[PDB]
Amino acid sequence: DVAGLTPCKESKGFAKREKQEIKKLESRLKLYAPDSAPALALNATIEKTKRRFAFYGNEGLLCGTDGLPHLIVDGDQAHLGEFVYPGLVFLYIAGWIGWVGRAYLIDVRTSKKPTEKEIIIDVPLALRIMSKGLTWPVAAIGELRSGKLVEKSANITVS
Amino acid sequence: EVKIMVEKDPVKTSFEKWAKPGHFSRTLAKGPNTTTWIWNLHADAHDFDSHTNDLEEISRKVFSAHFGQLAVIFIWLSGMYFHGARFSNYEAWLSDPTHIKPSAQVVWPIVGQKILNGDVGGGFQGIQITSGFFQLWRASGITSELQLYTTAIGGLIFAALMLFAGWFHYHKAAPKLAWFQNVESMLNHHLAGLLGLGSLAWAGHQVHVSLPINRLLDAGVDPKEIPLPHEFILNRDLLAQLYPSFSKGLTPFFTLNWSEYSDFLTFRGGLNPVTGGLWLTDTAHHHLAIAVLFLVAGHMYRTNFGIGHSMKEILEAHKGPFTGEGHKGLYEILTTSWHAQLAINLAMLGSLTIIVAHHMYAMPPYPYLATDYATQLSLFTHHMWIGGFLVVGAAAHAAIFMVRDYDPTTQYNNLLDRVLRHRDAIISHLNWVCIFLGFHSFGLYIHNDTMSALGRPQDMFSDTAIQLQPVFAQWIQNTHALAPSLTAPNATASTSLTWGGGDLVAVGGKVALLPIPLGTADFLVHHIHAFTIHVTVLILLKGVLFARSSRLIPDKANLGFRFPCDGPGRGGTCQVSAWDHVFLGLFWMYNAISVVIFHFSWKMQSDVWGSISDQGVVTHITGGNFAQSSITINGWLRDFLWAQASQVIQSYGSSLSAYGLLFLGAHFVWAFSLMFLFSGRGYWQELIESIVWAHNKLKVAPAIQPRALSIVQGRAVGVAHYLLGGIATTWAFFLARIISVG
Amino acid sequence: AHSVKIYDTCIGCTQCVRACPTDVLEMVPWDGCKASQIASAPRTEDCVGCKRCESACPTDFLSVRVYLGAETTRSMGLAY
Amino acid sequence: TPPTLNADTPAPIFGGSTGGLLRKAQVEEFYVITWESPKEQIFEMPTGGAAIMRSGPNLLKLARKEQCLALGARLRTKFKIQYQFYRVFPNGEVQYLHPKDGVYPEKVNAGRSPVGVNNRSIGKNANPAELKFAHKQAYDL
Amino acid sequence: GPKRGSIVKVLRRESYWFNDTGKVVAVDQAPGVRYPVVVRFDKVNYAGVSTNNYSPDELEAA
Amino acid sequence: AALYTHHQYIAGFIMTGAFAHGAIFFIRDYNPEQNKDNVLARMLEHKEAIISHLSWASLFLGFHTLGLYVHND
Amino acid sequence: DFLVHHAIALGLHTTTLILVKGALDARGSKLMPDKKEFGYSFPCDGPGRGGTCDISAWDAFYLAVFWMLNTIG
Amino acid sequence: MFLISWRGYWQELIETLAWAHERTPLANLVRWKDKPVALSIVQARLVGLAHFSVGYIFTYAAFLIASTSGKFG
Ligand code: CLA
Ligand code: CLA
Ligand code: CLA
Ligand SMILES: CC1=C(/C=C/C(C)=C/C=C/C(C)=C/C=C/C=C(C)/C=C/C=C(C)/C=C/C2=C(C)CCCC2(C)C)C(C)(C)CCC1
Ligand SMILES: CC1=C(C/C=C(\C)CCC[C@H](C)CCC[C@H](C)CCCC(C)C)C(=O)c2ccccc2C1=O
Ligand SMILES: CC1=C(C/C=C(\C)CCC[C@H](C)CCC[C@H](C)CCCC(C)C)C(=O)c2ccccc2C1=O
Ligand code: SF4
Repeated sequence: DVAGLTPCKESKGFAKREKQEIKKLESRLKLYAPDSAPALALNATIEKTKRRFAFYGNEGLLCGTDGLPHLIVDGDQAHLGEFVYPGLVFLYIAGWIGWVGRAYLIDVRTSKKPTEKEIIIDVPLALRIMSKGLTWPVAAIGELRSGKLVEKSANITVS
Repeated sequence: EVKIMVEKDPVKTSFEKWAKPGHFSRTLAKGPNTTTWIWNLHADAHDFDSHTNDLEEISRKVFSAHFGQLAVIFIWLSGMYFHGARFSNYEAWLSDPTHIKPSAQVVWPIVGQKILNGDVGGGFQGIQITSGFFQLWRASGITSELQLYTTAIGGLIFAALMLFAGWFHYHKAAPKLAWFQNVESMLNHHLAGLLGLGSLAWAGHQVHVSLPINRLLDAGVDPKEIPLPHEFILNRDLLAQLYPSFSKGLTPFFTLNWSEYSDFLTFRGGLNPVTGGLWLTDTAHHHLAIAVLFLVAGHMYRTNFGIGHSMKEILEAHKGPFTGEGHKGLYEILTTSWHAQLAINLAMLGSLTIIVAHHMYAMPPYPYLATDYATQLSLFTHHMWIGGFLVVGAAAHAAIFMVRDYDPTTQYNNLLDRVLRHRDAIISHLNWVCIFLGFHSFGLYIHNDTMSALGRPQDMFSDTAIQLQPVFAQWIQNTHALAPSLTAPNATASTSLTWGGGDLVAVGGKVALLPIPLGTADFLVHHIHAFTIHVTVLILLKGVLFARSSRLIPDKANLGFRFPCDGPGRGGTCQVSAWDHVFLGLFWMYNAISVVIFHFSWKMQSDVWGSISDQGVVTHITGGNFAQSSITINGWLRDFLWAQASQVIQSYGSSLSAYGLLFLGAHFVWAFSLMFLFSGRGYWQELIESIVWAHNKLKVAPAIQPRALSIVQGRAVGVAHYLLGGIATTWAFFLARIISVG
Repeated sequence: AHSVKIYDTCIGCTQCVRACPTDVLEMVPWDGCKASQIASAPRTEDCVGCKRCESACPTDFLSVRVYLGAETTRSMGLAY
Repeated sequence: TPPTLNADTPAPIFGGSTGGLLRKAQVEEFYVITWESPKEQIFEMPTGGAAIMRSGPNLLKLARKEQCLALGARLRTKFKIQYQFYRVFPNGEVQYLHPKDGVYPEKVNAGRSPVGVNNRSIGKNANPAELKFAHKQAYDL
Repeated sequence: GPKRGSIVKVLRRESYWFNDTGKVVAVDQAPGVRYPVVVRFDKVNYAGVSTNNYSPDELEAA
Repeated sequence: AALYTHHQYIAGFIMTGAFAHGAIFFIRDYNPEQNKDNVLARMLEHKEAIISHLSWASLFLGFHTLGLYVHND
Repeated sequence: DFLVHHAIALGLHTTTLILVKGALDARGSKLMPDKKEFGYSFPCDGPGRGGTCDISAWDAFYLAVFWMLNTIG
Repeated sequence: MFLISWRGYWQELIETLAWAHERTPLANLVRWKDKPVALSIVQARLVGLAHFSVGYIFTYAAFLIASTSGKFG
């Protein structure tokens, strides 16, 4: 459809990309007995290959003129499962990491030896902050609105 | 005089010094103000002579660290044996060592990496190893996975034992300085006890278990029907069936009539015609002789029993006209300084590793070793690299000694002083000979390249045009070829098949060894080897000699062994310490060893290896194109790099895929090294400020201020990444080539 | 021939003159910091550019500054 | 103070070296250092090697000034020995340098003039873009 | 100048601690001192020192 | 091919020289008193933000390009 | 083509990052807040203060030439 | 060679090369006017960059011309 790519469950080049690999695996397989560890491993590999090729066609990815999936990172509603759906969860996880790290730094900074608490972590406080870091957007936006997110008296100097 | 000396419980074992990360040095025990604390912590984590000043604690720490290292080596060995026992096709290999590729590592199927478990043969699937452990176990007489399991456990035990000792002799019973200084008894016990008795024990094992089992393996019997290694110990008749000399009991050895032991104590050159390896009946005799040699050599030095030499009267007695006051004051150097000993030990051990790498390829000591080309190439390259590293380490530690252990108030003993007093001559002449060698070695290649480019090959330096046949090497080859007839009447054959004498030996197809020719293409590369070695010696010796002072900086010893530079003055004084000379010599060592291993690889694939067919016709791998195509740099570019690099690049989708991946990975690491090797600290330290600004803007400023790497750590990182990338690239290339085509 | 300068922030640590390996910097009476001491560079014709002086002054930025100028035989550190 | 005058005092015992004087010493300046010792010790030469200084007076000629200052600092620190050194021209014109007024440059001294002292903070010099086509650099002011 | 133990913020344009805070230690009250105020900071500079002296007109924010 | 390669390398060298001479201007020709609070002064006023964001863009691009290439490898 | 265009963007971004950092911190930085008095090209400012090798703006240009050549390659 | 190794090694090498030239017969009749010294720091960086750039340009011009004109597409 879009970008001149056909869906993968109709691509006549995907069939070859499957059957050639299957036949290679079977050529490897025919060097043992059907009741030996190499044969079991190879049959498992073949079943995994079939299960993989019978999922891309059902998902809705568009293959190319060479029989290979192509990702439409465009915003297309028929393809949200390629970029934006995993991208949102990644952004969630990364904001989580950053927010809990920032909060740990903020809390440690007001102590006796803050430099000591950075080579020797204090696991109770760090764990508390990691736990509380689940609702980080509702906290980051709240700190932005309340004017608590940024400083103004930065210590940069240039003569 | 010589006695046991121990201080009961000098250090209480606890966890207090364990919780404070920096504890050994007081300068950084306080805490990490900036982030250049995490770095120098690990930097001087092992600088035992820098933390404290008394030789006693330094010696105790050295002892316990040696014990820890031995424990780690024991864990490594037990792991290798356990893998050979549990995940190896060893028993299948034993039934057909010429069609089964060794393999002792399997990979879990997780993300498609299952294809690394290639079809090695025998109903097994795993990565094909090249350590040569299968050949070693076959030569040892090991014939069952059980006999591996046990020894694995054995290793583990020793590991724990070592660890125990390592703790004990530092925390419960640690010696005192006066005990370590007894070098006479130490050498006595390392000569007679460690080397002599060790060689005697291994000769015993050989002559009792390794000879009959391997002989029955050569007679073509099943490795399962061979009696167990103790049926030849509790049955002298079952062992005498092969070597009937055992029927004569232990009487020939005691009546000096032991010329009747010629069955299992032989003197025969060449290789076993069916295994392509040395005769174990010869190595048993060799070990038996080496053992008594080291034993009678372990009685030279004086202990508290009246007799023996003292290595101070021996030294002072050698004092000639030309050389001032002789070797006086050197016994005081090698017993009150751990570095002046480490230098000599590292130099000798590196040179010995090079000798080993040169001997093993020419006289294969394990059965079916010369046949497996991959193992014989890896065992050369690895050992060469190890020796090349150890010699540079020796240079570095000699420089360290000269920097902070030498003192003149006692070194008026004009041997070290005299060589220190004409450094401006030593280095000048070494520089001149380096220039001469570089020209007369590389300019010849440039001549050949220009001629072959100008359509005039008749003016080249080939074997058809102007010739440069090495006559001395050819004469040595012809002399050793005739030794078993004139200069060695009892040896049945020459020591090696690489000498011009002898003939070819086959191991069922592929060839093992044959007489190696030497033409102009070998003359040129040998002179190139000499030139690179000379340049490395130049750099290292210049550093060592000028470690104390020079015309530029007369007080360099006050600055120390490791420091970036003495200002941008005097025109510039960057990279002026001995550490920087070691930094510069590492690259030339890398260059030299890479040229050596390229030489060996191409020459072996071209003029030694191959697969012979019936009627005698032997076709080498490349086709003998080394004598003609190795005289021009273009030949090394296409006929060696471009041609032989055609296996690794197209290894995708095969069992050799990891080599194709690590090719590009090592290329990336090598190119990554250039960022550190070319840049400098100021630019990065400035750039970091503009990131700390963005951090402060959002209140994420760390308390450990992010300083950039020091001027010396940048160089260290650069050379480390450079060496890793280069060696890993050559590793991947060599293995992916030889595994497929060998 | 390099140009040394001593700005009026020297607290009289005397380290600059202790570090300079050419007898270039010397102490001088100058009231104003704590001890009426200050540095002085009368023999700048001998400075090689070692910058050991600047690596010693524990001032905010610096109080003794070396500016590399015209090169000569003395400043190049030559012995031949 | 009247600068000390050179003499023909003896020289320390030394078997030679390849890090000594060069042609620079006969067509240009060269330096010579003296000191006084109470016994006969072994001291490290700033040119490589060791030498035994003699009791009483000693005189040593070197090739640079930094060599003399290095040796003198080592003396004053390890042996507690005071010293001076001069610079000699091709035409034999001795010039007295190091203890120019007797007191070493560390201890304060009266009758010393300030040279190269600026009456401002280092971060106050004018930009190098106003003093263009005018050879005043930034700091000689 | 300022009081002892007072938290002041620097204004020296060529200072490592520019726009940073520090507590005074002891200001010298001699007649001819050009930089009497002594302030110690809780973060070392590139050289490693944390104490420095300024003039009273060169740093004040309270 | 020769024409394209030639002109692109010339363009690279020229684009590097433009920034080199901008730096020389800033060093030896810029007067902070005449250029009081114009745009050229406010470029120096907030240069840390510019360098930080260029750093972020380059890091992001390199991380992700190398990651995708190695994944396909 | 996507991946190569992104590699080109990365190259451009890193090159302009180096050149802009140089041109901006050519008048002075926190490590050396008098760089305007020393000129365009000077080797370093000594080993002190942690190490100030390769600090001038000419060195920024010298570092950026490599990235320019790499991008054009 | 000019980017990895720095000056303090080469100057300490030249200082003994000059000795070797001075202390030999039959060759001290000749004499240099300009005292031989090692290349400066920024000069070394410049020569290194020039070599790097000339090599980078030449080994790719040769390749792009030979691989194409040898086949003509
Ligand atoms: C039984 C447990 C035990 C305990 C509680 C201690 C306690 C102590 N030891 Mg001790 N030691 C032990 C066992 C123990 N030791 C053993 C078995 C050995 C023999 C190797 C030693 C050898 C030894 C020496 C030589 C020294 C100490 C020292 C010390 C004191 C400080 C140690 C410290 O903070 O460094 C903690 C260090 C570590 C946690 C590093 C451990 C790294 C291990 C040893 C090697 C692991 C290598 C491994 C294979 C990784 C390789 C690379 C990998 C990344 C691939 C402290 C009282 C030091 C001392 O008192 O000096 C003032 C000292 O100099 N010990
Ligand atoms: C018998 C062997 C031996 C021994 C006992 C020592 C012992 C010592 N060396 Mg030494 N050295 C050796 C061999 C040896 N060296 C060799 C062969 C070389 C030549 C390369 C050197 C070069 C050398 C230098 C240049 C210096 C020393 C220094 C030292 C001292 C401090 C070491 C330290 O704290 O390191 C701590 C250890 C580390 C920081 C580990 C660094 C990590 C390495 C570089 C990378 C390893 C790569 C690994 C194989 C694989 C990489 C991939 C993987 C990591 C993912 C110590 C006395 C230093 C000193 O000042 O001496 C007083 C010093 O400056 N050595
Ligand atoms: C391919 C790059 C390369 C080359 C050619 C060299 C070359 C050299 N290095 Mg070297 N070096 C390099 C990379 C390189 N280095 C790198 C990357 C490092 C960093 C680790 C070093 C580190 C290093 C050190 C630490 C040392 C050297 C030394 C030397 C010299 C050894 C003397 C010699 O063999 O002269 C032979 C010279 C050649 C073969 C060059 C080619 C000459 C051609 C064939 C002749 C041309 C004919 C004619 C003159 C042309 C006229 C042209 C005209 C008509 C226009 C030599 C000049 C050593 C030294 O100074 O010893 C004297 C030394 O101590 N280098
Ligand atoms: C799309 C389109 C369009 C548009 C386009 C455009 C609009 C473009 C733009 C473009 C651009 C927008 C470009 C730009 C460029 C830039 C650059 C190239 C820059 C550079 C710069 C520099 C080089 C700087 C320097 C300096 C300094 C640093 C300082 C001093 C000053 C100076 C300036 C010298 C049109 C409609 C037409 C058509 C259609 C489509
Ligand atoms: C890049 C570079 C730097 C700067 C590079 C630095 C500071 C490397 C530091 C990067 C590491 C990866 C930071 C450590 C990250 C922490 C371990 C965080 C751990 C948590 C996860 C990220 C794993 C120099 O300081 C330098 C100095 C002299 C010559 C060349 C160079 C040089 O090339
Ligand atoms: C080799 C080397 C030297 C020594 C090299 C010397 C003295 C250069 C002289 C080489 C010969 C004498 C000239 C070569 C001639 C060229 C082919 C062209 C000359 C220039 C043209 C304008 C003619 C350094 O001084 C140095 C300094 C800092 C970092 C690295 C290095 C460095 O690598
Ligand atoms: S390295 Fe450090 S010291 Fe040596 S020159 Fe470059 S900057 Fe000056």
